[PDB]
Amino acid sequence: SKYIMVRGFNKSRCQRRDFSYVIDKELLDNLKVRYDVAKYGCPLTLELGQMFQPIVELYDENGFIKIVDANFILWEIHGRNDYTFNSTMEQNGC
Amino acid sequence: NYSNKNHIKWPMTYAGMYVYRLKILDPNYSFCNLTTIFAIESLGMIPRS
Amino acid sequence: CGRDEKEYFSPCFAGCKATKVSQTEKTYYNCSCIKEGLAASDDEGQFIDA
Ligand SMILES: *[C@@H]1O[C@H](CO)[C@@H](O[C@@H]2O[C@H](CO)[C@@H](O[C@@H]3O[C@H](CO)[C@@H](O)[C@H](O)[C@@H]3O)[C@H](O)[C@H]2NC(C)=O)[C@H](O)[C@H]1NC(C)=O
Ligand SMILES: *[C@@H]1O[C@H](CO)[C@@H](O[C@@H]2O[C@H](CO)[C@@H](O)[C@H](O)[C@H]2NC(C)=O)[C@H](O)[C@H]1NC(C)=O
Repeated sequence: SKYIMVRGFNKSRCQRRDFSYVIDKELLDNLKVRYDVAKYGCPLTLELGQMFQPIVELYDENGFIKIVDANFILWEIHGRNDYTFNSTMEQNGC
Repeated sequence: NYSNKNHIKWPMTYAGMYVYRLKILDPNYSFCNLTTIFAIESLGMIPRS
Repeated sequence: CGRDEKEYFSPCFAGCKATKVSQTEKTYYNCSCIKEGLAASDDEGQFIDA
């Protein structure tokens, strides 16, 4: 009954619908992608210059207990290479 | 991770739609695999020459 | 115009069963006879429309 949720998202608080789109050459051919609110749930619109860090929150059965401080990895499901992380290895330290 | 300095960016050439999966990586944090899915829509516009 | 960049004639033939018109533009809603199209689309007071 304990899970994580990225801060600032509602499973069905907002409503829209089903969509279809085609993405080419940003992948890892032309594969059709179907977006449904049922699973992915909400769409956040980020401006041209905006950056985002998805801070995650730990939820117990009845409420959120703490903010996860552990390392987490992020990757879009379909397979692309265009997204990048602004910090480098040295700035983090390695 | 939280309190880290890194934020994911996207190209500014065009507006794009991505659906992301996130997974906790710390081996000694919890027993079964914590995972979530969200989505980000970008907004790059290319200027007229 | 649909969001697939495909050009549809007769904006009402696009299946748009609703149309909210703003001060500076005309837009059509519930556009049924459209094909999937609609990759990112957009709007504010309403969502998705041609
Ligand atoms: C990757 O991009 C983000 C921006 O979205 C950078 O986070 C921002 O980092 C700057 C400094 O590098 C912060 O500016 C200043 O931070 C000090 C910290 O004490 C604060 O006192 C100042 O008032 C000012 O805000 C900025 O706050 C921070 N962004 C947020 C939302 O807090 C990040 O540093 C970039 N990566 C690297 C490796 O720099
Ligand atoms: C046509 O568009 C309207 C809004 O632009 C949609 O509005 C819904 O209409 C139904 C009527 O069957 C109401 O029960 C809902 O409450 C309305 N929604 C909202 C948010 O008010 C309508 O769904 C669209 N038509 C179709 C067939 O989907």
